[PDB]
Amino acid sequence: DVQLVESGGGLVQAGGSLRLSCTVSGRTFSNYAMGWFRQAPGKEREFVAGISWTGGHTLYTDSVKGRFTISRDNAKNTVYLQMNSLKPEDTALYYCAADRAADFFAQRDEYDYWGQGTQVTVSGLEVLF
Amino acid sequence: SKGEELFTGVVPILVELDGDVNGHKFSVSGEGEGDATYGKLTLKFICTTGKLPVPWPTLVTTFVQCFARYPDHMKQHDFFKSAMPEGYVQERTIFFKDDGNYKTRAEVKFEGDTLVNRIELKGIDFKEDGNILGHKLEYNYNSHNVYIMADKQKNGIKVNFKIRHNIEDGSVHLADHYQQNTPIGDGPVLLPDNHYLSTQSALSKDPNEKRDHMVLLEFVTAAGITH
Ligand SMILES: [K+]
Ligand code: NA
Repeated sequence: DVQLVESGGGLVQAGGSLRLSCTVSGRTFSNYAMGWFRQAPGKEREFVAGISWTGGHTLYTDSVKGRFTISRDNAKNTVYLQMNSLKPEDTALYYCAADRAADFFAQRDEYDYWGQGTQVTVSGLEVLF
Repeated sequence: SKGEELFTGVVPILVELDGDVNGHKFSVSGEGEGDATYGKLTLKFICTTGKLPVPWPTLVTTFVQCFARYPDHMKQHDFFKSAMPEGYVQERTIFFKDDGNYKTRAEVKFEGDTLVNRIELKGIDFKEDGNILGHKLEYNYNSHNVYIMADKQKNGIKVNFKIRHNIEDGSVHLADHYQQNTPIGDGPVLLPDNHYLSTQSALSKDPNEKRDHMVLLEFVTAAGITH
């Protein structure tokens, strides 16, 4: 039905920032509640951020509260995840997810549609002074 | 289609409201015209029972989204015009934060060549010295986005939005709106994809008019789907 393509991933140093994007193709983007999940090798997918179809209600997992911002452009088929103050523990494959919205709120689970993911690597390298 | 065709020019409007808030009964009559080609509405309301017991800005949303301008690429998502001339029923609950609530039921339909909005309003749990019954609202209005979704299970739409009412002490009073619209005629209709109405409202007075009154100008354009 709908296809999700993530981008904006890469390598950055701890304390750096990255902006992920997820582009939605197919059915009408404003019909979908959007979410970001992340996965470390062998571990489960964990919810990161979710946004209502309207953009007016957002949810965040505790460990990213006040560093990550999810937002969307309903006229441009895109959801963004602004990730500031990145820490090594944020290293993961990041997935975009989508679900036909039942109401005006964001959701933490029960997403039907999934992207393949964009890799985010936060280096913990410390300079030797 | 045939419904949309009824809105190609300037259409006369009549509005009638019967209201009761905290036991204070009142009635309002309005007249004006709408031009959906531009998304423009102009109305004048008179409280025909004396002094309005609530501030006029609290009734702006209650006082015809069939006059929204739908861009060409979104016209297939205009529930309101399709339901005409038979019309639709609009129901709301409006929660004034830390105060009382309005419940409204309106029928919006054509009577002849005139679009009519007939409304009944009941309001309860208001504070006698709060912002509403105490008349602490500025006589003004801000811009809002009216978020619309299809409600397939009820052959209609459900709508949500939050009005920001400026208060005379510089604060803001939020009014949460929960709305449903259902066709009056029977038969399943085509329902829209999620979108919104960009709504702008300007309130003014006629300086020679001595009765309690509001002059309302609205500009309404649908948005939120890709162009
Ligand atoms: K404002
Ligand atoms: Na689901």
